[PDB]
Amino acid sequence: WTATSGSCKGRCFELQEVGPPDCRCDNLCKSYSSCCHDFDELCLKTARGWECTKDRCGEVRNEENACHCSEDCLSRGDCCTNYQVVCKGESHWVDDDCEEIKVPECPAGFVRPPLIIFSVDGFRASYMKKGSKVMPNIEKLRSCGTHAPYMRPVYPTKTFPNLYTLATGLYPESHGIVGNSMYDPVFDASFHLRGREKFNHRWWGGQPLWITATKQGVRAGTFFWSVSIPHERRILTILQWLSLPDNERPSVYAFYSEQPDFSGHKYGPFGPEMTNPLREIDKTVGQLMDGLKQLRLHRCVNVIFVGDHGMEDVTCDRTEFLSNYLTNVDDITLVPGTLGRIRAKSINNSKYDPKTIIAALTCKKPDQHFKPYMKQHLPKRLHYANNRRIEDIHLLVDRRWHVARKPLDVYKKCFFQGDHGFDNKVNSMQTVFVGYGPTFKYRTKVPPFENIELYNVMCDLLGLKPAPNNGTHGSLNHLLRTNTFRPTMPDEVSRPNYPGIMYLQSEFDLGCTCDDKVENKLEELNKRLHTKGSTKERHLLYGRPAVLYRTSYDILYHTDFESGYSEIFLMPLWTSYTISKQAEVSSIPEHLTNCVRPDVRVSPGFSQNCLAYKNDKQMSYGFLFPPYLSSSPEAKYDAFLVTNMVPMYPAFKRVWAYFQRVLVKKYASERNGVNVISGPIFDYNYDGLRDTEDEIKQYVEGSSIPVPTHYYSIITSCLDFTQPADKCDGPLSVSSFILPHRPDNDESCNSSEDESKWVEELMKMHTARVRDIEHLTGLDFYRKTSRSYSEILTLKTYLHTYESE
Ligand SMILES: *[C@@H]1O[C@H](CO)[C@@H](O[C@@H]2O[C@H](CO)[C@@H](O[C@@H]3O[C@H](CO[C@H]4O[C@H](CO)[C@@H](O)[C@H](O[C@H]5O[C@H](CO)[C@@H](O)[C@H](O)[C@@H]5O[C@H]5O[C@H](CO)[C@@H](O)[C@H](O)[C@@H]5O)[C@@H]4O)[C@@H](O)[C@H](O[C@H]4O[C@H](CO)[C@@H](O)[C@H](O)[C@@H]4O[C@H]4O[C@H](CO)[C@@H](O)[C@H](O)[C@@H]4O)[C@@H]3O)[C@H](O)[C@H]2NC(C)=O)[C@H](O)[C@H]1NC(C)=O
Ligand SMILES: NS(=O)(=O)C1(F)CCN(C(=O)N2CC3=C(CN(C(=O)c4cc(OCC5CCOCC5)nc(C5CC5)c4)C3)C2)CC1
Ligand SMILES: [Ca+2]
Ligand SMILES: [Ca+2]
Ligand SMILES: [Cl-]
Ligand SMILES: [K+]
Ligand code: NA
Ligand SMILES: [Zn+2]
Repeated sequence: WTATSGSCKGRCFELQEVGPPDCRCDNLCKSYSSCCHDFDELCLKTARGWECTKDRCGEVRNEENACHCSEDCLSRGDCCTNYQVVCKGESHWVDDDCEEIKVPECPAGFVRPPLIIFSVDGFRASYMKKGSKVMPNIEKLRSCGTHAPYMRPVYPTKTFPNLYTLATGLYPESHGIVGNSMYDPVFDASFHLRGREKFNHRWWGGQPLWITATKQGVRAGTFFWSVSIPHERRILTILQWLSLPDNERPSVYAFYSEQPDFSGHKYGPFGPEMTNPLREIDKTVGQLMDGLKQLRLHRCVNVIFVGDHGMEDVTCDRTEFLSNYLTNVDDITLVPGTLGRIRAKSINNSKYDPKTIIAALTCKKPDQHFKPYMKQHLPKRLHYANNRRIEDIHLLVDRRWHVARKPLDVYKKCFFQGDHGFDNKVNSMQTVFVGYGPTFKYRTKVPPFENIELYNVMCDLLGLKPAPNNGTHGSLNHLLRTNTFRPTMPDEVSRPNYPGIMYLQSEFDLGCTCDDKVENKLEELNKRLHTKGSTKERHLLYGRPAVLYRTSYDILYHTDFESGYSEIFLMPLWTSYTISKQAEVSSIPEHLTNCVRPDVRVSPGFSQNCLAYKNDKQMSYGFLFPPYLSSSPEAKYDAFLVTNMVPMYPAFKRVWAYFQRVLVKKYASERNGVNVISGPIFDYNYDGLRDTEDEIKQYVEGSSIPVPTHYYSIITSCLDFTQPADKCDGPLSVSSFILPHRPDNDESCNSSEDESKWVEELMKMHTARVRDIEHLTGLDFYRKTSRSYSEILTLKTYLHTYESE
């Protein structure tokens, strides 16, 4: 109930929202049907349009007009945005040459440069180039300011998840807005685009920028605009708020455009009908910039132009129907479209089995345009699992397709030619970023980055301390002229032990054997030196990783590799080795096929054993440093140490063996050497964070050997590939992955073929940031380089995506 008989006289677009049953006059009142009777008349004036003409110049202030061309308008803060151009001979902001903004040039009483965030729905990255002829204002921002060639959204590449990620710095799993449609079983409530449940605060986790600002005494313009408030009126309201007195005037502002998303759904991303909406967005940008120029704020304000996601070509005929796979299609609820989420239609059905649903959707058709996953098997880079609102069964839908339950859902609801929501690595889903202003750099291109990073920068731009988030603070310091945040490396928590030879062979009863009983003072001092770390500068190029939690571990040196060996998990946390361009692949000799050797530096009680592998019929084992890459026949014995062994399902050893025997050498040839750090990951509760021992759900049978959920590798080399990896003077180049440790290869539909046809493609799917691996292992990499820490942070957030240009 709203007593709508109050008035908006003097309160038009008021900043503090008032409580029912008092009537509202803020930019959201329309959307709650709560505006006062006179809101349209007083607050949404339209008379005479939005531009001065010559004949309006000097006019008598007529308060009915949408904007004013009268003499008092500048001092009232309510001129049309083109007033000075038409009536005072000034030029449009876009026609002025760009001039570096070295310091904020602000009017007296401005405490900090204001921030204006101009967000554009569905603005695909390639629009910057392909639409450049029709967006002169946007192109000036882009070329004069700081820009990325594109910005990576979060998954799913839907609107609300990405707008709220931009607001919070959080993955959707952590902020709670996991799609445009949702069911929360604890609430027993649903969230939709249409309707009222989406306004309830309990959906929205974390701390968005407007609340961060408020709590720390920075005033925020209300970020959200009701759909019917036209764009021109949104701009004028921002400009009016910027004329408020110092103690009332906000420091941060937001404008949101429904375009070009709205048209892109109807016409596809490059439909001829798309030229106009791009023109209109640019015209709005021009109005804002002309308006800031009138207020002498155009070399004072920082302006961000940012998109939520891109747009892809998608039509109704590219729909896969679950009715062509499942017989039981009535006992499921599907959240449909560019992603799929499945749950039971009824929680009273004890006959519902996710296992059989998944199998019925797995590699059933040769061209199948979706792939089912249990949510915990999704590529860890998506960070799309740790929320009760995300259903256990997920479908990753191929770009250009939809998934639906039954054909009747498509025709009883072709309309659309564009959509989005796909895997956030897909080129068509990439979006834009431009930063223009005194605090951003001048004419600078930066590398692509993820939108999770921007909350920290927006906090930096306003002098705010960010709430805890998924950004890596410092990783975008290179966008900014000043206001940089100076991070420091986290402190190592556990220091390693450096064990020498402490145990005799006969003290071990591991059930292992090796054909190694084969025996010289020249090469005896030499192996001694290798076991004390003589080659360590070769194999450990960036310092040892730091262990950021409390644990017990040992550094083990070898001729060809170095490891940090966990006495708690009975395996390495990490294994580091360097493979030069020249290095040779050999095979495992026949006599050493089943060889596993006790490590005389590590007690029997902190060692794995071969008997457990024999008795475990499901579980086999592999090595972290590959025997294939040993530098000499004698060095190869080191690779068979029980301390280099890790548990591996036979299905996964196919993947791993191919990576180690073929791919590492190929990368070394292509990149002119590589340094590899490999190791295990344990994430049984799928939270993206290192498990403690008491979270492990699976051990090798009859033992305390925990089973990893994943294996990682980080593969580093010189960015200037004319320098070899082990003597690189400048910036580095990295690619990494987090491979799921699975007992079958059901994920890979071509897995009955030779590994050359499917393994590398699996690895590409599970590409990862070093930072993802840091969270999952509690390690901190690249501790000792010649590079600045900010550049390292940027490197640690890099994702190798394997898309073309
Ligand atoms: C991305 O960045 C984010 C933000 O930094 C990272 O997420 C943080 O990670 C922390 C570790 O998981 C986590 O810390 C825990 O928080 C508990 C208190 O949390 C409440 O308060 C905060 C602060 O205001 C608030 O933000 C939280 O909001 C969550 O929950 C509501 C829904 O109720 C949502 O609105 C919101 O979206 C958010 O949901 C998300 O997080 C929760 C977990 O909090 C998930 O379950 C959801 O799926 C969703 O993703 C909360 O309101 C605190 O109680 C925890 O302490 C327990 O564990 C410690 C271990 O040290 C132990 O010492 C304690 O005893 C305690 O255990 C007790 O509870 C157990 C569980 O019931 C029980 O089994 C025990 O026996 C004990 O009784 C802990 O400190 C922090 O909350 C989140 N923050 C956010 C915003 O999500 C995230 O990790 C990053 N991602 C990556 C990959 O790096
Ligand atoms: N077809 S589709 O794209 O699948 C579609 F169906 C999706 C729905 N839809 C709409 O019709 N809506 C959607 C929106 C409006 C007006 N809105 C805002 O006003 C707004 C804006 C903002 O900005 C947050 C800023 C944080 C700092 O960084 C910049 C972004 N946040 C938010 C919320 C996160 C807090 C909202 C969203 C109409 C039609 C299109
Ligand atoms: Ca959107
Ligand atoms: Ca975990
Ligand atoms: Cl969705
Ligand atoms: K076995
Ligand atoms: Na298969
Ligand atoms: Zn859309």
